[PDB]
Amino acid sequence: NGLDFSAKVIQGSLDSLPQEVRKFVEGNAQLCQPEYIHICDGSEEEYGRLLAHMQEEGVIRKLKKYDNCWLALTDPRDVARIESKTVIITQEQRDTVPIPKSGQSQLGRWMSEEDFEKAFNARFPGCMKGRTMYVIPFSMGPLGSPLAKIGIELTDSPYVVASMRIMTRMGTSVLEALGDGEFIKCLHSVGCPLPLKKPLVNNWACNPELTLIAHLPDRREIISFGSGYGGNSLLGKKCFALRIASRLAKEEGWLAEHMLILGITNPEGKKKYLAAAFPSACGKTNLAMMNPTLPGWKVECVGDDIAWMKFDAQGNLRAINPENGFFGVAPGTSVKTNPNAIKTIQKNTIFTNVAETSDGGVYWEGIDEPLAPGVTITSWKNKEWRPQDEEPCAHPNSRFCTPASQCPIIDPAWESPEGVPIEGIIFGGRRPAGVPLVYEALSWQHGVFVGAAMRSEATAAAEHKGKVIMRDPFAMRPFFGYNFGKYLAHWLSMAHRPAAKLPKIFHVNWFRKFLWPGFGENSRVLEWMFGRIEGEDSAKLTPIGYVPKEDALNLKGLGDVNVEELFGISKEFWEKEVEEIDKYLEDQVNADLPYEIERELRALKQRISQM
Ligand SMILES: Nc1nc2c(ncn2[C@@H]2O[C@H](COP(=O)(O)OP(=O)(O)O)[C@@H](O)[C@H]2O)c(=O)[nH]1
Ligand SMILES: [Mn+2]
Ligand SMILES: [Mn+2]
Ligand SMILES: [Mn+2]
Ligand code: NA
Repeated sequence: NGLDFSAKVIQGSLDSLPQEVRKFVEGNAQLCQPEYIHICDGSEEEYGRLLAHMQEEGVIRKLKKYDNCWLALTDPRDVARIESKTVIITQEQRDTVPIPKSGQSQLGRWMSEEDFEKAFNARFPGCMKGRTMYVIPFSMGPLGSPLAKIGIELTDSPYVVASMRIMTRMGTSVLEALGDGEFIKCLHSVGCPLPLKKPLVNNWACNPELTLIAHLPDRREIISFGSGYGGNSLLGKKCFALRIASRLAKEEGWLAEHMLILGITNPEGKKKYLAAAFPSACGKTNLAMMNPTLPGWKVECVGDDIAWMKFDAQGNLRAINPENGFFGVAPGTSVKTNPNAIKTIQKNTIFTNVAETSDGGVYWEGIDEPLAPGVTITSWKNKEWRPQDEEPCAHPNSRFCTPASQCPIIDPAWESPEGVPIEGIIFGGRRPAGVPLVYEALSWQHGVFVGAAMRSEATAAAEHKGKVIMRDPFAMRPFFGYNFGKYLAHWLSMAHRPAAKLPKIFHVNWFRKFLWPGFGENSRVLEWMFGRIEGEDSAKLTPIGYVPKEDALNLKGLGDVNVEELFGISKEFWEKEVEEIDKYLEDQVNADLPYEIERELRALKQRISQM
């Protein structure tokens, strides 16, 4: 009877699969030994029954206050991305990360093919025993689009299948769009075959000790073991659309970036599109769907996390959002801070590690909504919670997984397969001191240097504690698919291609100490950027780049804001900054640092010495 798993197919048919899709499914069905195989069709009925099954299994809880919303609570050991267990396999180490002068590289983690094979054999054989292998055909980008890249995710987590339905275009239509074309091979398992050898915490299957998120770009495979958290288990998102995609992008002449895409319209009706790279949990989602406080202005959301970008024939940098939803940080989200998000997350939305009110609603730190007297709160740890306990009701990296199409200000061209023309790129992070509210790069090369110099306080999105200022060039430290030096060269090369309308490059700091209220008020910084792209004489030259002139920023309704402190450029801070950037780039980028980046470093060092 061959290696035929037709007898265990519980939805769909192996005969209906493309030739190479069948081999991929059956080959891993042989390795992983699932009891059932569920080929996903992506239908509403499948989604409802999947949620009902998880509810019956005690995996998720229904939120009775809302329209088809659900709550998952995880094992506390499996709450975020884990960079130290995140690896890229290549033949040569140099292709994946530059060879550092000292210790280990901070720009990724390389693992040899031999090392990974042994790790792979220690984990995956029989790992799905007693479980259903779900087969997820998903499209990153819109269905039909020649830009879109299709993947097949195999997983034993129904939480992953439900989340992938939101975060990607998922179903039978993807298999029909694929045919005998190429697809990314995504393999995932929580790593707890039945019968369970280890006790199960919060009904959340996971394997912390053996957690491993591997990328094999040469083989076009993503292999992920042990973790159910979205960043580690939704393999279309970070693993494919940043790590695997950024390498493909380098090879084919496009860009895959950790960037929101937004459209901003002035009072007249003139529209511009901006992209912005901030590190995980440093303000992308809130900016991408902001409610602008300036009257007449209008922000619209194309995407909040991943941008795929390429020059068209006319020289416009065209961006698309390859995702289908927002996997956004929960705490802080309110009608004050992010009202467009709240209109999105009230239906067809899955929440993870947030608190639950007794009347079937969600709760977290900074929700800015006092409860009725008598309404009690169950925490993310499934305990009865009160502020007398010093612990927060929701985990810091708790999430909502919501459809993008439900955003009130979703851009009418967000599914356009030609993309939206980018006229501005914004870099930034959490710098509590020294860095101005906004500056503008002097050229493309300086702009690329500014991206490379980026630093930001650590967040709960990965394993890093203490709120320490880490290096995060382009907000891509955890996501480089290949050598960062080559990545810099790829970016710099975009200046050389004829007729290229290069976006203006800016750097922002919302988080200086906060000296700036942020959220909707950042529309004032976006106004200045809008004008500078138009070419208004609203900029003053400083050593670090152009800053807004006196009376350039609309601060009407904000006379209290200290402009001197917020835009202060200290020689003492900045001569220290360039020294720290020098040592980092030499240590970590080393022989693969392009000359032009070193020239901008020497030029910035020079300008600071003249202060
Ligand atoms: N102070 C301040 N906080 C912000 C701002 N934008 C977002 N945040 C907060 O920082 C966290 C991350 O924001 P988010 O937009 O979700 O970051 P993302 O993960 O990069 O999309 C949330 O808890 C927000 O409340 C801002 O402009 N100022
Ligand atoms: Mn992100
Ligand atoms: Mn986000
Ligand atoms: Mn050049
Ligand atoms: Na659970």
